[PDB]
Parts: sequence; C-alpha cells; structure tokens
Amino acid sequence: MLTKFETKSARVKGLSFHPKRPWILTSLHNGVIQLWDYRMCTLIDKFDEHDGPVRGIDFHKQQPLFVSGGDDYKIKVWNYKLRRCLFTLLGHLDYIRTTFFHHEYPWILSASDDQTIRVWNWQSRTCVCVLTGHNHYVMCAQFHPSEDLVVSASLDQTVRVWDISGLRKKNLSPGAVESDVRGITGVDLFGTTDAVVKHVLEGHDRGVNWAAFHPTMPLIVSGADDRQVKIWRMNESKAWEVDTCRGHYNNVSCAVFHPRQELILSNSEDKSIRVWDMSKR
Amino acid sequence: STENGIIFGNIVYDVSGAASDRNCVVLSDIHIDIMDYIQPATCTDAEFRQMWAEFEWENKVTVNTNMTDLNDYLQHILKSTNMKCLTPEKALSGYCGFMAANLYARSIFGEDALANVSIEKPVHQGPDAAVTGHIRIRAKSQGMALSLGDKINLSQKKTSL
Repeated sequence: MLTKFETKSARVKGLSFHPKRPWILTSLHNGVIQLWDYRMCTLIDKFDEHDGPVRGIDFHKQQPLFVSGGDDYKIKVWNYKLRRCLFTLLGHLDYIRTTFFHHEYPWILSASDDQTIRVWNWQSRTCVCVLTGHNHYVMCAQFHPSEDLVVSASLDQTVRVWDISGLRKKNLSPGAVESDVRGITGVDLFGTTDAVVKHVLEGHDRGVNWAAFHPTMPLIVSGADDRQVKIWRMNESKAWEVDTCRGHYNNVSCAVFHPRQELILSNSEDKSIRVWDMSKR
Repeated sequence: STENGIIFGNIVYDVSGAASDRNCVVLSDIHIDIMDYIQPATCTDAEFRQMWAEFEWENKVTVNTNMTDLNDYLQHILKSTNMKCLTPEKALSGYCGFMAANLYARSIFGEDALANVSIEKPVHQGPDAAVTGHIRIRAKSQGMALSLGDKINLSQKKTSL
C-alpha cells in the first residue's frame, strides 16, 4: 500500500529485519553496520565496524541487540539499547554470519565465515562445541529448523550443514528408509567446506550468495553467484530443479523464502526485483 | 531553552521498557502548536506598510468560511492566538465593513509576524458569512509561516478536532 520512506543509497551485502521490531538492521560492505530502528525513520547508531568491508549481520536472539561481523573478524555483540558490548572475542580469518544465544549456565554459540566457529563456556568453563567446516567468506549463514543445527553458504563454493554436540559434533541414529538429502530421483551435490558426511552441499554455482533454510525441513532457498539460482528441495530433490533462475538479462543474486509466504522473492541486476510463486510456483 | 530544531516539536521521546516492562512507550509528540506562543505586538502605520511589503512575503492562507461575524469571530481568533491587530480606521466593521485588518504579533523566542488580511464581513444581504479574504502571512521561514497560516486556519473556526 505505501512505501513509507525511500532513498537509494548503501551498497548492501548483509541484511536483517527485526522479528520483534520494525527495525531493519543493515550491513553494508561499505564497512558499515547500521541499526536503524526503522520505525521512526531514524537510525539509532551507525558504526562502520572497520575500514574494511562488513558482510554480516545476525541476531543474538533476545529483543534488540546486534551481533556483528566485519572484515575485522570479530564477533561483537553490542546491544543498541544498552549501547554496550556484551562479551567479546575477535574472529578468525573472515567475518561472523550467524549467532545464537543459549543458557544452561548463561552459555554461548558463535557462527563464523572462516574455518571454524567456536562455542564457548565463561561460567563452569568447559567445551560445548567446536565447528570446523568453513573456510573463508560466508555469504549467508543460517540456523536450521533445529536452531542449533545449521547451514552455511560460501565463496569457497561449498555449503556446510553441521552437527554440533555438547562436547563437539556427533549424532547417534539407525532407523530411516531412504534419504532426500540424498537417496532417490534427482538430488544436488556435496560441496566441501568441512569434512564429515553430515552433508556438505555444493556451493558451487559460481559460489553461493545466500542459503536459506526450511525450519523442520531441509529445502533451501538460495541466492547464488550464478544467473542460475538453482533451487533444490532436499525434502524432495527434483530434476528440473536444475533450474536456473533466470532473469531476462543476467543474474539472480538472491531469491528468498518469506517465513510466512510460501513464495519466492527474487531480485536481480537488470534494474530489478522479480516476482516468483512457490505455492504452485 | 534547549534548542532542538525539530519543529512543531514532534520529536521522539522515550519511556522505556527497561524494568518490569518488556516494552513501554516511545512516542513522538504531536500536540505542540503555535497559536498560543505568539503574543501581540505593535507598529507606525506608514512604516508598517512599507514594512509589510518589505517583510518575508512568502506565506498566505485564506480566510473564507465560519460560524459567526468577524466581530465575535475576530475577537475569538485574536484571543485564541493571543495576537495583535494593529489599528482601525472607522470604515466600519459594521455596515459591512470593507476593512483589511492589519495584524502583528511577537513571540516568546522573538519572531515578529505580519498580516494583512483583507475580509468581506457579515450583514444581511450585504457582505460576509464566508470571507474570501486572504490571509497574508509573513513569517521568516515559509515553513513555519505558512504553517502558521494553517494554524490559524485551524484556529479560525470552531469544530471536532
């Protein structure tokens, strides 16, 4: 109905909308992190996290705080509200894409764009988890259905899905029948970002811009570094699923699922946003 | 004191959710208007005219329409804004008049605002139960100035806010 406010500027790699607020917190690769609590058409703060670019934005999970990543390689959580830094560690050799907050003993998970992501105890000091299975440059890192199960999208042309543990990664199982992750007609490839057969999914599509998950589900909706943004369901795994998402002119940087909407929104580069179904598609 | 230039106020304000509270009210104000602020203020007419013309021309709003004669109506408006009409000529605000009324006021943070409004005026089958008089508003910024013309426009009549 109305586009309340609109100025075109910002060169934007990472993004998030406030699930609680009508904020948008926006990550530019201008090196900028911004929180604007978008409501009153006003920015609360604006820090260009470092000289270098900024790729990442993720939620802490609480109410109004950012966990942020730059080419600093640092995980910062700073509360806009409390304008202060919660606990601090820098980052490996690339930026931080996703974060989750937990609390047996007020306990923490950090998801990263490089190498490993490490999950840390500052209370009764022990190890909840270690994640290796990333390399460099994560476009879109994701919590899964199980929130603390996860997927990652890479500029290392892989995807990682990991299994975690309370004493590092492992799963025990023995009942299933076939798999959709990989087990009948169609299915898409493994990539390499880690080295355990959970599934490293192939992020080659000239590299993957975005990865997006299906909560209980393993369908992914993707942005890809190909015109082809190729959709695959690992809750099916169709053939002509070797779908290349097509503009008219080039690209499909991203195409995304809206939690509520059984739809795909695509956006591209001929000057465009392209409109897609996904209810009958 | 405290300059904040967020005009007409309407500036976001916070009551916070910070303790037995998960939310609260963040509010921007509205309800902050002019008609009140300015006080009446005065001038020599020749100089005035000269000045009238001279001033920040840039705003005007029209008077036309009401519920009253500009006797009672004018008085009401005057009191409402707390502002001045500088001088009469007896020509007659009665039989018609076919009077243009010059008004001046000075405020609390000191802007002087000038008006010439020229107005028809009530009287049987003669003229005035509208106006179609033009209210010429001069205040330095047009933005407040016109806004003032409005504000007065709000002021002008009496109806469901």
